[PDB]
Amino acid sequence: PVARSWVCRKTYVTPRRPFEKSRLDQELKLIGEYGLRNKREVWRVKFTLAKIRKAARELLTLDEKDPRRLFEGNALLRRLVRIGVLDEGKMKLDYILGLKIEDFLERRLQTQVFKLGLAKSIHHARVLIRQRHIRVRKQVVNIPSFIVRLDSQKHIDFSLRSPYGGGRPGRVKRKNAKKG
Amino acid sequence: KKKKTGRAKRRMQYNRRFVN
Amino acid sequence: DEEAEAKMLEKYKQERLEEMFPDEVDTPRDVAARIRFQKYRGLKSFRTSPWDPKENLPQDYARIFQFQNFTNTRKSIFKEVEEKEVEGAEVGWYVTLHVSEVPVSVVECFRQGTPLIAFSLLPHEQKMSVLNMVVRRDPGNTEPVKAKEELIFHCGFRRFRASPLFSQHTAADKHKLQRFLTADMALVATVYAPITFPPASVLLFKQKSNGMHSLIATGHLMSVDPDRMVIKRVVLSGHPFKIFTKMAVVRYMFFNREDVLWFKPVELRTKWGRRGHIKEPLGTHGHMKCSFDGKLKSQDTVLMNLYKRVFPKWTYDPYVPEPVPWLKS
Amino acid sequence: GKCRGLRTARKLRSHRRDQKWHDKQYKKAHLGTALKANPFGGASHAKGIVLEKVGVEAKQPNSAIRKCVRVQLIKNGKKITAFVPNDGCLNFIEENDEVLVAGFGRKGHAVGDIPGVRFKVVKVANVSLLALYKGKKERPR
RNA sequence: CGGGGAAUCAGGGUUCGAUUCCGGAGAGGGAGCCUGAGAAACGGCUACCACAUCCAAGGAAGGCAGCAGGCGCGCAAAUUACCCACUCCCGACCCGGGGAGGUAGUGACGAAAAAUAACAAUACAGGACUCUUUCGAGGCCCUGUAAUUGGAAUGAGUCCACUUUAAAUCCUUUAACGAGGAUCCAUUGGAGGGCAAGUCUGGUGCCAAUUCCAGCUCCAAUAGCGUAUAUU
Repeated sequence: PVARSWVCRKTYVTPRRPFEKSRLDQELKLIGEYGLRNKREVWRVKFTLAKIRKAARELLTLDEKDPRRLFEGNALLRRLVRIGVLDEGKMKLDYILGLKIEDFLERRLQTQVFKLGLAKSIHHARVLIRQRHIRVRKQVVNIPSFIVRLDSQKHIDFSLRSPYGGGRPGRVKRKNAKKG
Repeated sequence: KKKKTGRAKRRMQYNRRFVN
Repeated sequence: DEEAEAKMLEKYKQERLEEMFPDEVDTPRDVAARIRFQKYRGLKSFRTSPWDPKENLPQDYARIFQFQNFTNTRKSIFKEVEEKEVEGAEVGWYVTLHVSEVPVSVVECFRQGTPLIAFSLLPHEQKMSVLNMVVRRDPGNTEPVKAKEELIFHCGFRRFRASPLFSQHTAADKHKLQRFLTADMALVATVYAPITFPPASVLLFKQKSNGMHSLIATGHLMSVDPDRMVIKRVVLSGHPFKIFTKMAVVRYMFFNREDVLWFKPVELRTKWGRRGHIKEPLGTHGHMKCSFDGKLKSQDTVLMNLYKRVFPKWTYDPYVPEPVPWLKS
Repeated sequence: GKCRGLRTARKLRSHRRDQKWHDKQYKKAHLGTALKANPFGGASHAKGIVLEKVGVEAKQPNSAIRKCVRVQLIKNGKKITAFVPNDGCLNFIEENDEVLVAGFGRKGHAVGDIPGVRFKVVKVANVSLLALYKGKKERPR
């Protein structure tokens, strides 16, 4: 007996058919459009969307005044609104089946850094986040897949110890300034 | 010379496939 | 001093030429081709055409032993050494050997600190024969190795200096001569050596100038049989200077006229793939008309091969000098 | 016609038990005598001693002479014959060597080219053939 | 060994559960006991059976399916490390002890996060828009590719210190150094019959087809990817 937890999950599912041109082109489109690293991140977002859609469908099979349906449907809709995927006016279960992978890919921190103008491209955004240049409300974030909430959207600022921010220059600029 | 790896190779693939 | 460096660069250039031209040897302009290449024959088929294993055996094969069946003899002796129990001193007792005659210096060797190790031979081991042992080149050394140069062999508790022959390890009945030990594949060294029953390890060393032994090869003793033959393959090449419809006139093969006649029944092949047959010489200068199955290009070159059965040399020296300690150069 | 009563559970499951026994895979997996006759003894790999090297002739429409090694398994003493990837990799194997041998690949079935060889050599002298072919490692003797 | 349970999951089913939770059983195989509230107890005893240790030959002593560790077996599995600080337990006890347990080591079983580059100018190549019927002009833009330049940013590492902790390590935090072939160089497999991917080259033999070998090019997944076996 040990005081350790053995609970864990896989966050993705490998596709059942490995080679088909349509899915390969769609996944390549998504990777290039959002600056992703591998097919595994696309599959991870696919898996979250599939889980959400399955929960929404199983709730939709329930009677309209089921207490579980009301409670858990309101919870799921509230979460999907909170992370910025659904609008506050589309809070109905049926609309959940209308969601795409691209919404969840927009709510990532890499996309929000590119769209807010902090980075000149999506790959520049990924590099900026990974190099401890990006903070959320006070908190330096190193994770490009950090899903930004709506209330954290206006507080992405640029890391008070960063060279382009608070002002201590990096290794390269300090080394060059000492040559002459 | 060396091949790019990681995100950079997929970016080069996406440029080679969809841009032109 | 510098003549050794000149010889080393010459051997490097020879290895380069024999790498880039497979077996090409220029025709001598002074010596007749029917005299310099007198003990040569031509084969239509390298693989399927037969060759007598007992044809034209030299004097040295009168000095060796042969096996009517090597496999059955090996099974018989191994069954005898595994099942039977000979009445002798067996394993465990600290015994003392009275051996009849030795040179005195061996005793002096034990006085410096060199270990003295003996072992009882199997039957038929002391008899000389031909050993064919497959080797592969160690990557640490890439100096050229001529086929008929002396090398130090470590084979199965036995160290001796000898000169091998390098041939290809193929599935055919005859194997073409390799005059350089190519540092990519496994070749076969054929040597006169005492009979060693396989398995045994095969270490080859080159005696360097400073006394160190440089490791060259590694492997297992494949077999002990004199019926293996080395085939030296010599290329003569020439220019088809007049090309017509399935009939060509080729120069630069020969320089006499009867040299064509002596080598007439040898079929020809080209670098680009078609074969040819010698019809008739022009005269006095080696120009000669060939019959070809197809048209020849002007840049094509006509070739023919000569084959001679080659056997190793009697270079068995059982004395191996003690090296200096090895160091990286 | 199959019975469809509300009290036909016993008959349905007894019939299904027997007709399960009429399947080759079910009977092989449940009879015990396949693992009592498999040379690997239920295992995925097995070690052996190289008895000798033999040659197996390939199929009739495409003639070839492939080279295999006859090896004797350690744990149960059975003799099998094992495939080598090419003629060069045969030079790394000697009589009386320790060899690790796996199946040929399709869950137990023979080769569609080389008739009646079942196994392929994975390791010799406790090092892999793939490393020895590529010069990644050397083998001891 | 049984169960809670695991895998797959349209629905029914199928396969797995030795394995940290619960219950049972055993302590080399059987058997009989002593003490005790509680044992047919084995880190208790008494015999027989099987092994086996020391010996002065009279005797004496044995039980790793505890933690390490070894041999054997095999396709198959880790240190003869540190500590009672945490969780709890035991005792006459606020204080002693605990290979329970905890902490390090080994660890590509498996699961999560995630580097191997980014930008700007310049040079070509495409795509828009303005002016022209068009050719054409755009110090008009956009997007790619570089044997082209340019300094900016950073971790991998090296290593003060603090923090961590029973004492440490690791992580986190911070000085200093740390990137142009940023050589600080990503692998593993497959493709010229079918799912992703070839009108390619060079050696080597048989009678232009044809055995064997080395390559190039392309494709897929990617710090992972093959293989075998079982099973779904």
